[PDB]
Amino acid sequence: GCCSDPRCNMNNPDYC
Repeated sequence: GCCSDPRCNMNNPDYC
């Protein structure tokens, strides 16, 4: 999953 993107992280904590 996104490991370098906080936007992705914020929206989907299931990814990395």
